[PDB]
Amino acid sequence: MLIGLYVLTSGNHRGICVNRYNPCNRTKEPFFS
Amino acid sequence: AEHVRAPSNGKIKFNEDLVHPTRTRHGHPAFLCSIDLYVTIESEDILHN
Amino acid sequence: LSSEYVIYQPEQEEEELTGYELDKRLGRPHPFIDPKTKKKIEKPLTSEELWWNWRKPEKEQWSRWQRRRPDVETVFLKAMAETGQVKLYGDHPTLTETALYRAR
Amino acid sequence: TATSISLGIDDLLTIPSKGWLVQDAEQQSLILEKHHHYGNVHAVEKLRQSIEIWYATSEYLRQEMNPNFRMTDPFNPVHIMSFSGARGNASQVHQLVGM
Amino acid sequence: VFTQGWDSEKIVDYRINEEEFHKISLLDCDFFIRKPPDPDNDVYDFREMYVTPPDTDIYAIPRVLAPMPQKYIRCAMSDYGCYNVTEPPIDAPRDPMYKSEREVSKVFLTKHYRNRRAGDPEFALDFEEIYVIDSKTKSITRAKVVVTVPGGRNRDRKNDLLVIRDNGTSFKIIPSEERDDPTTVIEKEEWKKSRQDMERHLRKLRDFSVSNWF
Repeated sequence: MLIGLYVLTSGNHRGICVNRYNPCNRTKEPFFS
Repeated sequence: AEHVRAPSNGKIKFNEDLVHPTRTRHGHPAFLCSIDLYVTIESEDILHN
Repeated sequence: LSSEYVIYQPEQEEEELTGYELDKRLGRPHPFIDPKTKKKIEKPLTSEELWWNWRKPEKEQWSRWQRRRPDVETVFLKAMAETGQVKLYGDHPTLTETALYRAR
Repeated sequence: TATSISLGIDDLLTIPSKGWLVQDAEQQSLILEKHHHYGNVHAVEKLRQSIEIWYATSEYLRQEMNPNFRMTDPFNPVHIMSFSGARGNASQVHQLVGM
Repeated sequence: VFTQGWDSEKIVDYRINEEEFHKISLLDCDFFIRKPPDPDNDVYDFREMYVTPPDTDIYAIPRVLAPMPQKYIRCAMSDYGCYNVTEPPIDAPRDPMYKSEREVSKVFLTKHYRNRRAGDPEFALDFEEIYVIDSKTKSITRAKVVVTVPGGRNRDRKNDLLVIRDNGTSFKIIPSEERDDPTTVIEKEEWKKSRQDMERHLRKLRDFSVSNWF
């Protein structure tokens, strides 16, 4: 249960691990109501 | 218990006048500081103290 | 009439002329240390001059860690250095490059 | 169940620098053992150095294990099992992946 | 009554009627600027200003570090802070599990264009005249705005966008066409911080300075 909760609330990568080049040169999922 | 380690590769520069000669428990030659000293690590780009 | 608290700079353009800074800002393959900036350290104390504990042996000793540990990261780094996807400093990937590839 | 976490052989990761620490430790141990035979040091010192030059080396490895996991492979299954508190302990993990 | 005194930071030896002032509450301070009568209460007068600890009657003269307007100007207020959610102790059968506070730190006063009313069919805002109100230093200064947009003064002030960065210390006026979506700037800052952290971690290896960042 702790492993499941940790995988749920862990998230994912946010910086150099999700984008290769710097985002300063150049959309996300639509706004879910 | 706590062992100070080198941040990066380079040369260790410190003034040997404030440090007094000693012998480690492990038998190696060494220097003992009874006062605060600032060592510099002359690395490729930056320094460390 | 414009006070010091207001500054007019129409069409302000800021760019890096040198290739190293451009590759560092964009994120392209570039060395960690600028070869321009790199400056050789003056000669350190010779092995003879060091105390015995730090002296290096005259004969190269044997060890079970003399050979590099094979990993999947090295094979993949070589495979992607071929065909021109990434650029590596040298023909063999080093440990820092493998550690960086493990993240990206 | 949806994620199906699992631990593998290659999944166990060692700190990038281990071949260096062990190599310098064993080199210092050799230099000592040579000198012991020459009369430059005494057994108590040899005994002491051996234990210490080894304990310090090991701890560098253990303390460094967590940063490596969080910085390089964040979602490593062994790291997930250890950090979440589900199974294992830092000491157990160290024995599996360090020394 | 219009009264002005010395710049020394101490009590004024009397109390003022707060009905003729604007109460702008901050984290550790609160300010009072005189309000002339008006239909919509937005006309300020920076000739008289008083600082006071939160919920107190000890009035004092604040620290002025910029030339202040000596005329009735119409402005709009905008707070700049960060919410602080804490986990309070639970010693009750239905004690609240969380506590929320706004914790404002800076207040921006943007002067309207030509002192026009909000109901005017052609309304605009003047970003070249912005007065910040600090809460840690009890100071009220001006904003060193950097107007970077082609057109000069002849350009109509209806296509503009003030971008505030660096903890409310950097101001830039850019057209609304070259704006950046929130995800873009979020990813930019995250990428910069992550790259800095990664270079720190790796700098402590012996194979550095002979490596490449791919």
